[PDB]
Amino acid sequence: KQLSSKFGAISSVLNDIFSRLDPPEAEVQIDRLITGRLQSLQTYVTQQLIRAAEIRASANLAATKMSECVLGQSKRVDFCGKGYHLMSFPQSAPHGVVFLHVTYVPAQEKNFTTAPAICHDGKAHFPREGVFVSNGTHWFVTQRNFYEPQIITTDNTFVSGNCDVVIGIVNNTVYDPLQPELDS
Amino acid sequence: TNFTISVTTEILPVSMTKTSVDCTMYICGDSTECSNLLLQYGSFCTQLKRALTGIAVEQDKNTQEVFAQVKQIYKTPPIKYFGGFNFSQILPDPSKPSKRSPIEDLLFNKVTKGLTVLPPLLTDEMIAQYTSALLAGTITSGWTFGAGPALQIPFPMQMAYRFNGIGVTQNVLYENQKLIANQFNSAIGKIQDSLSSTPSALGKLQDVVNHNAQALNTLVKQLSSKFGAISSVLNDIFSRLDPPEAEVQIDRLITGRLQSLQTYVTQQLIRAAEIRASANLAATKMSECVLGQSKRVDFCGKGYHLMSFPQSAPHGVVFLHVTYVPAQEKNFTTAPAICHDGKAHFPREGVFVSNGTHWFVTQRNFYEPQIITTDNTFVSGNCDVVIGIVNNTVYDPLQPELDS
Amino acid sequence: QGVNCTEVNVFQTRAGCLIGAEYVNNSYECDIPIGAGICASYQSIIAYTMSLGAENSVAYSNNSIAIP
Ligand SMILES: *[C@@H]1O[C@H](CO)[C@@H](O[C@@H]2O[C@H](CO)[C@@H](O)[C@H](O)[C@H]2NC(C)=O)[C@H](O)[C@H]1NC(C)=O
Ligand SMILES: *[C@@H]1O[C@H](CO)[C@@H](O[C@@H]2O[C@H](CO)[C@@H](O)[C@H](O)[C@H]2NC(C)=O)[C@H](O)[C@H]1NC(C)=O
Ligand SMILES: *[C@@H]1O[C@H](CO)[C@@H](O[C@@H]2O[C@H](CO)[C@@H](O)[C@H](O)[C@H]2NC(C)=O)[C@H](O)[C@H]1NC(C)=O
Ligand SMILES: *[C@@H]1O[C@H](CO)[C@@H](O[C@@H]2O[C@H](CO)[C@@H](O)[C@H](O)[C@H]2NC(C)=O)[C@H](O)[C@H]1NC(C)=O
Ligand SMILES: *[C@@H]1O[C@H](CO)[C@@H](O[C@@H]2O[C@H](CO)[C@@H](O)[C@H](O)[C@H]2NC(C)=O)[C@H](O)[C@H]1NC(C)=O
Ligand SMILES: *[C@@H]1O[C@H](CO)[C@@H](O[C@@H]2O[C@H](CO)[C@@H](O)[C@H](O)[C@H]2NC(C)=O)[C@H](O)[C@H]1NC(C)=O
Ligand SMILES: *[C@@H]1O[C@H](CO)[C@@H](O)[C@H](O)[C@H]1NC(C)=O
Ligand SMILES: *[C@@H]1O[C@H](CO)[C@@H](O)[C@H](O)[C@H]1NC(C)=O
Ligand SMILES: *[C@@H]1O[C@H](CO)[C@@H](O)[C@H](O)[C@H]1NC(C)=O
Ligand SMILES: *[C@@H]1O[C@H](CO)[C@@H](O)[C@H](O)[C@H]1NC(C)=O
Ligand SMILES: *[C@@H]1O[C@H](CO)[C@@H](O)[C@H](O)[C@H]1NC(C)=O
Repeated sequence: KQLSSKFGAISSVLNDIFSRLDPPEAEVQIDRLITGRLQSLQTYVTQQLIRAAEIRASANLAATKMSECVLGQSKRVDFCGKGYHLMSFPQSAPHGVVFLHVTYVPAQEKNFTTAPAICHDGKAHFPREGVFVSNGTHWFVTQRNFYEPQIITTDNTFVSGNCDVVIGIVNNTVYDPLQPELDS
Repeated sequence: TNFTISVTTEILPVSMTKTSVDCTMYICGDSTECSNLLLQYGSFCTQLKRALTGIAVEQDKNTQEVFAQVKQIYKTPPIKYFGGFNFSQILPDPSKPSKRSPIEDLLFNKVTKGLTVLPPLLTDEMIAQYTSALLAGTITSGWTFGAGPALQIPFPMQMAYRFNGIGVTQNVLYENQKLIANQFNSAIGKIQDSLSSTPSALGKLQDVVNHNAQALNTLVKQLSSKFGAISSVLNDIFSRLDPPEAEVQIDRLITGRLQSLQTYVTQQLIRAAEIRASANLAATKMSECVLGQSKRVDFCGKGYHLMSFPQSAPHGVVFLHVTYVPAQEKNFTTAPAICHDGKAHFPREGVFVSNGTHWFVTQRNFYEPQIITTDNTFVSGNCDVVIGIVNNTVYDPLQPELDS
Repeated sequence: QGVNCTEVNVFQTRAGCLIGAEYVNNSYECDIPIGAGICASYQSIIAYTMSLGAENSVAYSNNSIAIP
């Protein structure tokens, strides 16, 4: 639509200008018209360059996302999906790409009584990967994302020092799986 | 043999000042004939108005993306006890009417025609509320508030989990909890004093503000340019010369002003793209450093990253990265494997360590010797394949059980 | 925007003065931005401060944990 701009000339058409005004004097008007058209073209070119740079950055972001959480796992939280990420499915899109992220979302939480460690026989016991939880009268170790109570034993816990330097420790016995074999 | 809890600052710009420019008022002013002559130029003013509105909504979208990371506004408990840890400098102060933290107040104080400066969609009060909600979520609920429902977790076990995230057991944290809390408080005080005493720490935001103000001043001063004409005022050429020459002079002034405004628009678009990239980086850091722990090196500060604090800033965001820095190293003799009864023993998670006489196993990031047993070691092959194996016995905790 | 309507259902904001909208004390998730905290919507046309979200206060304690 910018082609039909006067740009300070008598008309947007140039053949009529050349017919009604002689090219010696119409050269200035034609030069003004073509330099206005060239300025509009340069503005369009600069806008296209800026848009192309932005879309290239977006495409690089999409390529990195497909490198991380499509061809493998992704440990970056809130990078390519809300919540814990499992996988994604790339599908074709018009002049673009779309992602179908499969995410892991926990639900239905419950209250439990926690403890930093367990003091048994004067020695503090720390979980290998879980956390000591209590439902009111018994102690259990559970995963950090799912509820799965288990008896505290020596296989999933390790001993490091005594149980007085730490703060918040409680008293609970630790079942030894090795004992009943040689008890009999 | 020792660690150091170091807190480092990271300032990243978020958004620039949204501006709107009127083409007719800036170029021609109050001249109707000038407006009639400009109306034949096409839709340059419409194009630039569309570009400026796109820039403004881009800034608003960047602010929404970097600040509204959650939909639930969390509140700190009235009992602000977290096992000896102090967070008074980052929590909002009820004494101040602005509900801003002393650190936030310090960062706010340290930062100082046809054109209208549009105010941002999000004010500083709701930005401060967003930062307070993020702090409450990352302190009381841990990192799980950004991945669904918020789960309550006390601070010592959250710090133990964060230490486990960089391969450090919780025993050293629970044996030196008071020392860790005192070091954290000292680091917070030191970084607050450094932010108060260093005017050059706010270089990026001040540079952005100065660039925007200087661009506005240059666009204002471009009206005084004669652009090769007799006068720089349209009134003088309208009331002092014949219309056949006054039309040419008016055309020269309007094309010079249009070129200047096009250059200003191009500079604004380039700066907006740079601010877009910076805001995307800041949003990534907020999603990784604040909403969780990142195993990436140097993404969330120097050294191993534990956690971070998001703080509001004028036209920017300030991060307080909590880092893990080892110190006080000691020379120790090592060996790839231990030979015992013709079997090669390899560590499960650590490395074999020797002080000269005995051999132990310890973690990679901390010194914690332990007796080399079969629980923390696994056997694989014999001893004539590995290179550098030494001779030592492997204790069996099962052996005294049936020895008696 | 940028001027006061006293020298032009009238409401005054920091961004400017708007006519044709009624101020509502309720906080809703807005759709049409205005500026300076105010964010109008259609229900008639109303203007109000935009809502950040539902207010929540987790019961924090030093001996309580939550496991899904
Ligand atoms: C906490 O959980 C444990 C195990 O799930 C409960 O122990 C069992 O409780 C059931 C009924 O509540 C009894 O029939 C079993 O005999 C119990 N097991 C043992 C080994 O005694 C315990 O009751 C739960 N406590 C609370 C307060 O809910
Ligand atoms: C856990 O058990 C220890 C050892 O029995 C308790 O420590 C004793 O506590 C009593 C009074 O609480 C003192 O009179 C003893 O001198 C303590 N003995 C030792 C060796 O420290 C401890 O109180 C118990 N904790 C709980 C929560 O029951
Ligand atoms: C690790 O370093 C910290 C500080 O760098 C040491 O803590 C100091 O301990 C001495 C003696 O106990 C005290 O006089 C200092 O006041 C402590 N400093 C601080 C800042 O609390 C700690 O002792 C070191 N660890 C070891 C094993 O030596
Ligand atoms: C946490 O830090 C704040 C800020 O430094 C401490 O408040 C200071 O307390 C001392 C007395 O202990 C006063 O002399 C200072 O004037 C206080 N600072 C300010 C800014 O008012 C606070 O004591 C620290 N500890 C706790 C548990 O909050
Ligand atoms: C290497 O560390 C071991 C473990 O601490 C040291 O063995 C102990 O050394 C002390 C200091 O003389 C003795 O009191 C203990 O009886 C030793 N323990 C055993 C089981 O013998 C050992 O001395 C250290 N070696 C060097 C060169 O520092
Ligand atoms: C560690 O012990 C092994 C076994 O006792 C040593 O290997 C012996 O080395 C001698 C010569 O050095 C040979 O004659 C034997 O045949 C080897 N025995 C076996 C079973 O291979 C080894 O030298 C010892 N390492 C050190 C450093 O003393
Ligand atoms: C846990 O208890 C607190 C207060 O006792 C309560 O606010 C919260 O809703 C409880 N959560 C669950 C899952 O029962
Ligand atoms: C929890 O905090 C309260 C109040 O600060 C305190 O009385 C109690 O001893 C704390 N519990 C533990 C296990 O430290
Ligand atoms: C370890 O030994 C080397 C050379 O013997 C020495 O340069 C270095 O300082 C020592 N490291 C420590 C911590 O003493
Ligand atoms: C260590 O290096 C020295 C010199 O390069 C060499 O003599 C020695 O055999 C090496 N030891 C091992 C275990 O590679
Ligand atoms: C309202 O008008 C008065 C006087 O005309 C002016 O001083 C004041 O700044 C105006 N209010 C706003 C919010 O601009």
